Amino acid sequence: HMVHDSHKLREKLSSRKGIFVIDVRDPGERKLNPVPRSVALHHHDLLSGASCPILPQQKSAAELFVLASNESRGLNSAAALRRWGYDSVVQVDYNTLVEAGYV
Amino acid sequence: YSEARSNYDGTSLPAWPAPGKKPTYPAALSELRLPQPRMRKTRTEWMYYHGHGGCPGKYGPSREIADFEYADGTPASISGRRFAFKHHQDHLLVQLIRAAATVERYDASGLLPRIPGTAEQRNWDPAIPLFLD
Amino acid sequence: MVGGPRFTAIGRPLLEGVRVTAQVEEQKRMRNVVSLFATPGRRHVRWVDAPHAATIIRICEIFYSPNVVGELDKYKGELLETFTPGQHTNPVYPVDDGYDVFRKKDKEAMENATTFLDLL
Amino acid sequence: AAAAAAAAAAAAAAAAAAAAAAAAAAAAAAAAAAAAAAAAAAAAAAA
Amino acid sequence: VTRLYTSYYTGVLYPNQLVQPKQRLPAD
Amino acid sequence: MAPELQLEYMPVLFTRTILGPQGGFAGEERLVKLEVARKYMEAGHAVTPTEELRRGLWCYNPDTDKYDCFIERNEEFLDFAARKRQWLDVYWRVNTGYLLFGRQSWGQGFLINCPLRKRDVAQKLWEQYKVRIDPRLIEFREKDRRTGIQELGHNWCWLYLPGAEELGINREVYDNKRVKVRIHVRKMNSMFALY
Amino acid sequence: FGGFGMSVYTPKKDRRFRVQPLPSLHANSLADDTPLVTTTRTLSPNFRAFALQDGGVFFTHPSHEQV
Amino acid sequence: RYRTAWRELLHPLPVRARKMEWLKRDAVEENEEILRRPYYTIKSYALPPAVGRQESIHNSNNIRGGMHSSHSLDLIMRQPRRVKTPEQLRALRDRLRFIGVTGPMPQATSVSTKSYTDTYGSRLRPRYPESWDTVPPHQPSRELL
Amino acid sequence: LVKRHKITNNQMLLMRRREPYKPTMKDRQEIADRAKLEEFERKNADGLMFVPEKALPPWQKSLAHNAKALGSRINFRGFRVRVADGQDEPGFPTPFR
Amino acid sequence: RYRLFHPRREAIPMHMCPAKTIFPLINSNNLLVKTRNSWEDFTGRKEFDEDHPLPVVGSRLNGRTTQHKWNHWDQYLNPQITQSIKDLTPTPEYVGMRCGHNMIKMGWMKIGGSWKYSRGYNDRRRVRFMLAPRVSAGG
Amino acid sequence: TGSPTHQREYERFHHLPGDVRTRPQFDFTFGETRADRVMFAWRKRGDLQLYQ
Amino acid sequence: HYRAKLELDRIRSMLRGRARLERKVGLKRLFFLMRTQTRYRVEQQAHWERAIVRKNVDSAAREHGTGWQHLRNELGRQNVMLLPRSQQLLAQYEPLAFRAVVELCASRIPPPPPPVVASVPEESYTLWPPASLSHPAARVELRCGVERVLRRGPSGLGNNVNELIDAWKEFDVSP
Amino acid sequence: AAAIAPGPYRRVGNIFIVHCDDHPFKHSWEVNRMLRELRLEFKGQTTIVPDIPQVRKRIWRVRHIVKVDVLDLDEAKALIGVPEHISFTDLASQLPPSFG
RNA sequence: AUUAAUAAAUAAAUAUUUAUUUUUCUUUGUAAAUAUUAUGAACAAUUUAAUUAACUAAAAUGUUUGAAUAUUUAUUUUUAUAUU
Repeated sequence: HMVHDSHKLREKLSSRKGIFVIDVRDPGERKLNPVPRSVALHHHDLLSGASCPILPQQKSAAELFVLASNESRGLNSAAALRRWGYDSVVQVDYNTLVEAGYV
Repeated sequence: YSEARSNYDGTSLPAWPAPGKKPTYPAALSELRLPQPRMRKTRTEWMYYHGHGGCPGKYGPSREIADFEYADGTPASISGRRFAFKHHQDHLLVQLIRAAATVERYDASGLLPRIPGTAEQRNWDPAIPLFLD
Repeated sequence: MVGGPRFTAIGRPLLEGVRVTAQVEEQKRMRNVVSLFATPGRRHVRWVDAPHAATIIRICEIFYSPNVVGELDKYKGELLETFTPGQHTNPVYPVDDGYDVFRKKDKEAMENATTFLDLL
Repeated sequence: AAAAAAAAAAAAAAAAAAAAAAAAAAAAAAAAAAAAAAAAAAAAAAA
Repeated sequence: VTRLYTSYYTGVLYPNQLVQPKQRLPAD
Repeated sequence: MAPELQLEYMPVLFTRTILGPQGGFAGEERLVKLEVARKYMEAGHAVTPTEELRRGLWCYNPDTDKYDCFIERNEEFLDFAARKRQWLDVYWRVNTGYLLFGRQSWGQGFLINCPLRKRDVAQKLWEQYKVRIDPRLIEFREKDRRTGIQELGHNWCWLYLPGAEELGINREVYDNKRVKVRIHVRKMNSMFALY
Repeated sequence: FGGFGMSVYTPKKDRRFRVQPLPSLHANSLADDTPLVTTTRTLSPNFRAFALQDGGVFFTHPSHEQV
Repeated sequence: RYRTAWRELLHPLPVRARKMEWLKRDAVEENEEILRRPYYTIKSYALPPAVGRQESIHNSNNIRGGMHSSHSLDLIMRQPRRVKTPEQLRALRDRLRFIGVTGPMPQATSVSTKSYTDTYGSRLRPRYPESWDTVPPHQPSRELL
Repeated sequence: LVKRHKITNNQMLLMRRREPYKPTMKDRQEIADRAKLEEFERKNADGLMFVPEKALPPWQKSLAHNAKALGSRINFRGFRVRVADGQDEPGFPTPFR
Repeated sequence: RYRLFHPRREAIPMHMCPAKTIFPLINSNNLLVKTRNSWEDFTGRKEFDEDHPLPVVGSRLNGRTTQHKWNHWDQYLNPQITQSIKDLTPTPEYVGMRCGHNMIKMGWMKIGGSWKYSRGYNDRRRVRFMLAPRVSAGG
Repeated sequence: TGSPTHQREYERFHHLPGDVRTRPQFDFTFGETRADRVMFAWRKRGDLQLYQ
Repeated sequence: HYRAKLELDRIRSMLRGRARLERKVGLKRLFFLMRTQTRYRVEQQAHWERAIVRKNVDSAAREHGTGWQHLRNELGRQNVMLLPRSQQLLAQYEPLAFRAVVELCASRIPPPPPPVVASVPEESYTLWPPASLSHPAARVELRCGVERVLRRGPSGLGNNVNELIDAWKEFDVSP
Repeated sequence: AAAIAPGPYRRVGNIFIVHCDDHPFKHSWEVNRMLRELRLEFKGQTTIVPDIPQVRKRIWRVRHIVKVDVLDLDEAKALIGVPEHISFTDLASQLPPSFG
């Protein structure tokens, strides 16, 4: 759920040094507020397992972030990731990402 | 003279390992997903594993290698049934290629649903989660 | 398979380096088999003659030119680096131990008769 | 032939899809009533 | 019935399969 | 939500709890078909929504058997009522049904070749009643603890429903901790009978 | 077996030659490396086995006269 | 206990037949799982195709203990893909050449280079060596349509 | 008698119906009736066209022509003979009416 | 066991029929297809060498063959062969005098037998207006 | 499927379910031949008793 | 109705007494015999013969310590394609060969690996032209074909793979 | 690297090898019609079909007569032994339309 | 298949001859002309839902423990391969 912004900024900067953001949003909204370093998926794909190979192999060592406009959609994506074996999942929004500077 | 091929190209997997090394062995147990029952492979299953389509005379060297040859090396003629078998193999290849092409075309057009199964399977099997949204 | 009075080579499934050559003596039809198909109901009778076409072939020569990799252990799947014709690659020992009281005991000679070496 | 084949396909689909129908007391199919999904006492683990 | 030929099918013998001897130029 | 659907439906506030597919929980505002909506409204089980009713509504308390329990229709109350009604709906669907099974029994026989399992019972429950449950909840009788159902005709098992103590369904049902799933095994056509 | 509905039809007894049953093992049978067969007799050590490049096994054994 | 003994007596099929029925049920369950699997999968160009399999549990249970018929296929999937980038894929695709296509073919590479069809025509084919080992296509007139 | 057929495998011996993928007789009748009803409804989707005199069946064309014969020889608009064999009234407006 | 659990990729092995069989030049970025379209397209056996001709072994399709009787095309092309009344044959549309019996429910049956299931045939061998009015006396 | 020394008579009806698959409690074969010819009798399953 | 009158009167000499003397009785008996023999051949003869072969192989296996069951399973595992008739023939006429096969089955010798799948060489992915010569994949395939040619038998073409591959230069004429 | 695959993503489908294991003619005509749609008429017949909703519906309908094996497009391409850059669409376009 | 009897698209089954390349992943026997057409069920229950086979070989189908023994409660022993 929602968390502070400075902590997320510092974590994303000096922890990952890669891509760990999965964006589950409509194409129109994604184009309106795009994020270059976040990979765009669909919550149905996450829940079905089409994204299994792209997702990181090291479940424990991989902490993921989910970018969505709907809290229910973000929770569904987190549930899909946890079902596939990714418990370290957090939710972020475009406003938080912009304030952090990840955009 | 004699011939012994398991692959079209004639290549074969290394059968004899290096001296003093523990050799690899096949999976004697059947390919059943569940741990039980713990059944050993049948003779027909071994034939399938080794390449023959369950029977000695269906696929493999016993079906693909000519049964005779002239002493001076001249090969044998193309029997009608030999041509029919070659056509059957080409038909299997064509089926595979056409199925793959159909899947690719459906993917390109966007018809492959993101949901795992059809409506009937989804409402029959609880194992498929709910994709409502 | 190939073999002789002193050796036997098997194919899994086939072999290589085997020259089996024959001569096609005849191209004929074997004895006819008569299949008479009829049913008590319908007044229809079918008379099929199957003379099984065959080729009679006389084998003229058999030769073998195997390419051996090395000695192969039986009781273990490993293949030996060194071949010792003077020692059995897999020694064998008798069964009787005395623990099995109700064991069908054969004559002692057969029960423990040692075997020679077939390479010296 | 097209109409007959389409009718046969539709009949097969109708007779093979709805294997079982929800009990009329719970919901009358003929009255258009339908039963939603109750996932209260459910689980997420792949059992 | 209708045949799908999903399984191996032996080609039917037909007169067009006769082994035609190739024309050879005369010896003279 | 379409205009025609809204025309053939009508919003209504449920004074008490009705477990039917067209029912609801106390204080629920729902779009219900005109026929059953009028039925409930005339029976006194529902009323047309209004601002005052939405802010607060009177309901039926079985202790006095009168529509004299005033309650505010806030978000937390709505969530709790939805959960309680979902529990009661699962209980009622299980209790007021007859779980059909189509299995193979070679010849005439007296029981089925492949015994039913908790997974099979759960799948049939989902197929018929559209209820998802952990198979571990389903528990067979003493006669069927070791080899499953393994018998034709009328059979039943137990379905445990946790959370009844929290939600307060002590006196609203026969037993709040158990539900009797009543099953009926039968020989059916080849297409319907798998396994 | 057969239920009440099925009509009894006494079949002709199978007067064929059945292969005798063999000893059964629970561990060796289920092991993948160890084969079902357990043969070890007096003349077993004289059947030397060699590998072949094609994949076959070349067996050196004593002659009929020697046996 | 009494009803348990009664049920034990009331067995329609022998034990072997019951085992076969159980195996049939297992096959049905396996088919259900296969159909439950997703329609497609999102794959990366660089990663080996074998990454992220639904059969990992069975593979670990069986293959790692003993070889399977698909050992070569598994090795190929384990090995990384040989087409690293879309640019490389496009380069190879451009290099690819189609011969049986109906339309025309470029010839700017070399004027002196002629196509086999142009040199000999459509109705004429090489006298392929007709032998058991090497069987050529027959009746190109039939092949056409 | 029963139509015997040349077999290609023991599966054909075990087979009872020559075309297993074909509906039984009653299902065939049901499917044929449904298909005919659908075709009829598709034909009647448009109204009942009032065909002219020349397009009537052979047993109405001549009667109508004889009924209106005098008007044909003496040309004046507004002459209609109310014959009995003509096409029946549909009962609703149609594009062709 | 008749319940074998083996992959169907094993059930249908593609080891000795790889893609190169139909696309021989595929490995060299050349997509040329040489596929044996159908068993119907089989011109027949052909000798590989002149020194090993195929044997002329009689088959029942080419051995069980009768002498050629001049047909209408042959007699029209070369009238010299129309040497007999036998050669003067009728139109080819004339199969011949009818054989067998056109039984009602079974079609044409051979004269041999199988008469038990045919009674309508014999019945035929042994050989509404009331509701409509009369428009005039003469009709 | 065989002589009495290999297949007892009550085992003939082994394809049917019920008590017939259990060994009868009373055998009247060795002693004498009863007039009614009943050779086997099962344990009373209530007031009912089965005879062969 | 057709009956094998002329065909069976010929062999009517093979019966006894009334059948051999009177045409009708002999023809009826011969027709019945032919039909029964056809039925037996098409529905029981193979079963009986293969049961006999099974029993012979089983007896040989028992004498060698094994049995038909384990022998069949291990033959399947080792990929030795000997039909039961061939196994019986080998056991009866080549006891040493049959014992060698049994020893192979008994031994912990790794069974042959499964057939390999066609492998695409890196030359196929190699670009051609880079930006008179031969495609590297085609050259590799030609080398494999020449190797198969040489290894099929002791042909006199020579064992020099490079010399064989450079054969066309022999027929080429320098301008 | 414990992170999502950093590169362009390609969708890959599946192919079903369907093998008939029970006599199709012993079932109802709907099952036989579905099997024929899958191109199956006798026991022991194997067919290769695309992974599409219609094929999945048919296989679900006849799942008690059919044993299914899955092959991703990558696995099928490796099985047939063709370069990864070539496309099954290209192969289909090249192969003749009057094959069988 | 089956409607006697005023303006209603169509009886079906079998046989004979004959007709129509309509697109969708696969698959699919539709139509017309003509000949013939008593091989015959009474109740109950439920329901707008439940005798065929070309030859050779191959071939996967198949008597105790909610009691017993004992004495004035204690004892007892509760997977495969393979064959049409």
